[PDB]
Amino acid sequence: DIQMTQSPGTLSLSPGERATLSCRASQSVSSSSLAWYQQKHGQAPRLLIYGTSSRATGIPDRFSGSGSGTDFTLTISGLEPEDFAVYYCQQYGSSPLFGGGTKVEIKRTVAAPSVFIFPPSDEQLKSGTASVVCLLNNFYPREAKVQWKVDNALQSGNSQESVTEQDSKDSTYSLSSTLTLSKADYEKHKVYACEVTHQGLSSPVTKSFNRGE
Amino acid sequence: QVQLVESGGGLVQPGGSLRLSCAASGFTNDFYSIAWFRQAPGKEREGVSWLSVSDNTPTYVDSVKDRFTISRHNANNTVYLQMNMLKPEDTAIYYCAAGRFAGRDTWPSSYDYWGQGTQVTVSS
Amino acid sequence: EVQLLESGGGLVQPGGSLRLSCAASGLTVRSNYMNWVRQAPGKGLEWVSLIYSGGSTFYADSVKGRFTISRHDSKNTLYLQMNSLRAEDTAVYYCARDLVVYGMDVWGQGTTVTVSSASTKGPSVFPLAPSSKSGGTAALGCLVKDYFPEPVTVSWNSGALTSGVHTFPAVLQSSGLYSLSSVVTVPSSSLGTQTYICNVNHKPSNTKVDKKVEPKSC
Amino acid sequence: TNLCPFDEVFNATRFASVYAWNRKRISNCVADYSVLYNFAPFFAFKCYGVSPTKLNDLCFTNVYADSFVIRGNEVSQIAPGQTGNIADYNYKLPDDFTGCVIAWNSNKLDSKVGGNYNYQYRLFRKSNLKPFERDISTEIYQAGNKPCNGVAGFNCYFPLRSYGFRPTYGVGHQPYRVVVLSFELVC
Ligand SMILES: *[C@@H]1O[C@H](CO[C@@H]2O[C@@H](C)[C@@H](O)[C@@H](O)[C@@H]2O)[C@@H](O)[C@H](O)[C@H]1NC(C)=O
Repeated sequence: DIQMTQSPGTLSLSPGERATLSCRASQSVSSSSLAWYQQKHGQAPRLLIYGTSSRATGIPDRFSGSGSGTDFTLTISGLEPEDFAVYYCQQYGSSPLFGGGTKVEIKRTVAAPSVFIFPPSDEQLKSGTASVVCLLNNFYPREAKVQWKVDNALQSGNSQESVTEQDSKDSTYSLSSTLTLSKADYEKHKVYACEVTHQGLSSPVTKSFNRGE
Repeated sequence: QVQLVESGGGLVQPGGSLRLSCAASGFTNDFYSIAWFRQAPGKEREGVSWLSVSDNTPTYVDSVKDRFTISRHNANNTVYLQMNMLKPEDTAIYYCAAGRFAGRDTWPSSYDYWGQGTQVTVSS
Repeated sequence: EVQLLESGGGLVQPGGSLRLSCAASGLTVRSNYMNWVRQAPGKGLEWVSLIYSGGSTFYADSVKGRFTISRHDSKNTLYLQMNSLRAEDTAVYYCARDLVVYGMDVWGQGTTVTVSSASTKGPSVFPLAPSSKSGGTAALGCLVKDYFPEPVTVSWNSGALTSGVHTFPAVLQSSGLYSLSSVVTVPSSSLGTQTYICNVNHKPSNTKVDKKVEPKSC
Repeated sequence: TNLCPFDEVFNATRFASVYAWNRKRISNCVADYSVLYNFAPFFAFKCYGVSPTKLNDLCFTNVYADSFVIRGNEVSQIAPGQTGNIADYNYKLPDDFTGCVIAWNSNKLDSKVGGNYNYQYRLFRKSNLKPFERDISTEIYQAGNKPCNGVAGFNCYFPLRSYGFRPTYGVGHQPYRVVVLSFELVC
């Protein structure tokens, strides 16, 4: 069996910079049997390059490919806004095989997140469940750590996260985390808090509320 | 319904012995062949020994020619691989393979049935 | 335009069947290598099945024995028959014409397959209000919780409020129901002067809800 | 009686492309087949409908010796019941095939620094070949409803492609020389 490894998993560059994307094959294969694809978020893939270096019909001049044997490379000479997407390489054996893919994101200066905590609504409590939401708004880079503390006890196993795509205007990310408890378990505690650690924060920021206040 | 049960394997010092077995069951006749493949941690899956069951003909690669011995006991329908004078170069995961033909092939893609695979290590 | 038009995706319970279709326009399915490539939520592309123009079929190990690729020449349509569907089969399925040495040049728009035991259920919309305690920017939102299946659509003030709105990807809860939130950051001055209403639409359940979000009063 | 000219087949300087596979009709000669099976440089020696060590004790009307060059990970396609690019569009064996398939790595002969583009294979074909059918047509393959008129373009592709064997490719993409011996009912 052959394996296609793409590195890095995520590439952070500014518009107009030179992007180099690596695609490694576990076995030395001919250059005619490798292709590159592009996939913007929410869209279907499209053929960028076939046969290692041949540019697909309609693909702009700035896209080029090279390599042979085990190491192949897609190069974007000057990134345009529409070029920030996910790129997949694909090798032809007895059947097609895709690499893991490489996301090319927009690099900007570090922006700290704005943290908000939301107690459960009185409407939801009548159902029997309590959802506490923690909002991380407009931060960069994407790596952020949310920690739920209930009565200063670190909570693990009852929270889920969701991150937006990079913003079209400020190129930031936003995160939403939901802590779910039963109404009975929710009433057994007082202080609900989410602590946020991020590169833009010199010390972890904590937003909290006391139940029934 | 062809099932290859392979067992054996372990750790031995340079020069020690080790026997692998592969109980082939489900075949309707004797027209098949057994192959022993091995796979170093980073390398590929290479054949080392073959046995064409219908005509009882063994084949060994040169690096194990005077050291390995492939054989089949017709009673329990099992093919054995007696590995003597083991060297550190023999360290790999060893697989049992079966193909619907009378002969031998170096390609794993030529064999349709496989054993679970077992680790064989030779100490430095 | 040379296209590949896909349909047949839907909701399948684990162990059930589903047949996808891929109607070509601009190329002959009978005369081409044709592929099915899927993409699980948030993961990469995975080749699934291939059919030669000569009839030979090939399948990924993860779908062997369960999937079957086929075509109807008279309808110029490619098909993927999926049996014994599992939860990990949930993905967006694409069909593509394969030129091998020239790559897969034509791609379908995709059709979504969701394997779940959940039944269609409308969401509950709860307000996300700022606790009674307040910088320069305030944040409020709507919690669209416990619905199935995807998707929901959330607008603010009937589409008149778009700047600063973040509608998050939904998360699949352990109950099998989806849940997402939609937030919007406004200047803290306009909390007591501007009314904020989120409009949640869940077409599969005929659920239209308008939720006014207000600061909670003690 | 003289020996069969297997030397001319196995040790030939150049082999044929798989789409234009060569065939050598063998008759009026004696052949030691068990010596062929004991030849270790034969990386593959798979027989169907017959055990290899039994060939020396049988007679047949004619033996056909087909030879060509394919890539490494295509050797598995040279067998009865196989599917894929080679088995379907280049060289197909019947399901009731009686004979042996012989293959060995020929990287030192058929690979070339910079690429050896003389060996070709058919990539585009409308239907599968019949067993033992040799198709050498180079007509532009029509992939859509518009005719090609012998001109390449979109949905109009030349049917053959070169392997471009290089010595630094892996064994899966290195050249392998194949000799298929079919027995028709030489001893
Ligand atoms: C094919 O050739 C094998 C080895 O060839 C040897 O070297 C070449 C250069 C010649 O000098 C040849 O006479 C030598 O034997 C043989 O061992 C083998 O028998 C040959 N194949 C057949 C079918 O005879």
